[PDB]
Amino acid sequence: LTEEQIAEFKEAFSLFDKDGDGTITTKELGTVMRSLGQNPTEAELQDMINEVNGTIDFPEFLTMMARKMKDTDSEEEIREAFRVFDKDGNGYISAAELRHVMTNLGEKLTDEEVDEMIREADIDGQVNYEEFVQMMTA
Amino acid sequence: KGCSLTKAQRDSIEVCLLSRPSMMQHLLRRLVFDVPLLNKMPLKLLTNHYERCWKYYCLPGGASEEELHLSRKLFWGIFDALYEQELFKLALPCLSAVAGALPPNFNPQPVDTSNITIPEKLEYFINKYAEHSHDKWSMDKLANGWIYGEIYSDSSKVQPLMKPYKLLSEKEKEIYRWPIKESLKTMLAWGWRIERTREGDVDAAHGYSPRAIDMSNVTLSRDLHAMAEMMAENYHNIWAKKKKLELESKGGGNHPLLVPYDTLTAKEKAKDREKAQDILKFLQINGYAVSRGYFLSAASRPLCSGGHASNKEKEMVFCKLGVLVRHRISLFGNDATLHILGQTLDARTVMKTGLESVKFLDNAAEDLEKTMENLKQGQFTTTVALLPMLSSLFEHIGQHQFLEDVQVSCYRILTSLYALGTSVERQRSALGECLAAFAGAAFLETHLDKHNIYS
Repeated sequence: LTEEQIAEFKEAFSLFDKDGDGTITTKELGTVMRSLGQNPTEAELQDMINEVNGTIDFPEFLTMMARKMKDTDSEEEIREAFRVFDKDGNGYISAAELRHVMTNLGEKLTDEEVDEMIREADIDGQVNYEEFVQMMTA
Repeated sequence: KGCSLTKAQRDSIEVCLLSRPSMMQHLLRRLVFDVPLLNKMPLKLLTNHYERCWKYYCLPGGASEEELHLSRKLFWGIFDALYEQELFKLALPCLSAVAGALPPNFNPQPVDTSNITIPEKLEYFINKYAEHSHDKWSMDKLANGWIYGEIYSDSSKVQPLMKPYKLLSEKEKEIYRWPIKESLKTMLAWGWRIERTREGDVDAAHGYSPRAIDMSNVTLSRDLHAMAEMMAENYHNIWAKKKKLELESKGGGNHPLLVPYDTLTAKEKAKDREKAQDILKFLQINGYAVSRGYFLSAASRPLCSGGHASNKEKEMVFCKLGVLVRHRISLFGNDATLHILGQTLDARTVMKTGLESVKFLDNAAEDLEKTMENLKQGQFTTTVALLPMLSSLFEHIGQHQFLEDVQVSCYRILTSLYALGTSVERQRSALGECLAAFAGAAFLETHLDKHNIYS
């Protein structure tokens, strides 16, 4: 969710909203997502409808489309934050440089978390970050 | 329901992979029943669960062995119709190695019952058969010891229908003759005939006295019991339709026992089997023959080799995954290993020479693993080896004009030479001429192949 993304979501909703109470009708979900350019399977659409009387409205529409955006954000950002380092382009980070690129700011904790890295990361030693994805993202 | 269906699929796969293989055989019956509609995707997920059960029971377990061979044949025949097909095909390799480890909304379908009459030479037998069925029924009631009486009371040991054979009129016999006649018509309508053979054959109570011939010791043979099981399945389909025509006569839905046939208990099949074999056991008492009127995958390997020849003729026009599926099945058979094997080897050489000069892309990549598996099959198991060497030389001339297809053809020649030399040299002179032609101008790998696979 950004300036432009929340602006676009409110513009699409309020353009497909007519009466002026903040509630579009139920069959407008695929219409508003294909106006936003999204055409998933119908089961996900039915789950999103039943997650919302029969009046699909503002709040959790914002929240669900935030989730749909943050999935692609997770993929692109876990790509690019490791595209920062590892300058030959394979995803294989060495264990010493994993110690280097793990003790970042923000969190900056002690040998507990990097011990949690090195105890199970797969090390041959080059480490691919898919093991880190399947470990650290539960 | 996307994730709800995926969670049900994970529940089924985990509850089957945690379980021994007798219940897995019972569920593999339903997997073979569902395998006929593979070509939807979650029926193929049930097929992937069956593939997991086959990969678990390939060692000790790899009754229902003929069912597993039949399911392998039916899945191989349904998979040749047209991603998801690649998923079923990659599952098919371990299932084929398991079958080689063996080799080492319900809708009933009844028939019309009252449109073909009965010849009277069996109506001379109906007069004794209907008698004998009612005699065995009254004998089973004499096992309880019922006594004839007037007022129809089920507590005072009274049956008002215990009257002798002389006091039975026509329409008093017709109530029991109706399932008899409409079962004999379902036997005789399909084209089944029972011809002439040799001649044939505790305290009592009040009423009728049957000295019935004992129905507790009579047993047919395997195909005769298979015909009996077909008739019993027909009878249960008719009973299921008779209940389906009444559960929607009030205005409701259906009863949960409307399942596929292989998921009931034993008495519900055994009752219709007893009704089907009241005819057949008493035919065996009178001596009337009930007439009709592993190596399975080893046999299916030649038809699959003919299909592989057809796929090599017309696969590189989309059907590259169909060629790779047969290549992986041949690899699994190579991990599962005899003149039919020689015929399969000749058909595999035909499949190699069918698209020789056109060597779409992933099929050409997987053909190296298919040739290595064919060399393994040659290490696992008559003078056509000279003409096939010329066909391989033509394939090398079609593959050496072109990225590293020349080195791939040299590696395939080294694979054939490793298969042939582990257990005539005009084609060897042609290989030397090819080396002298295209060596000095990919080629070092061909030199390392040709300096070691010359034997």
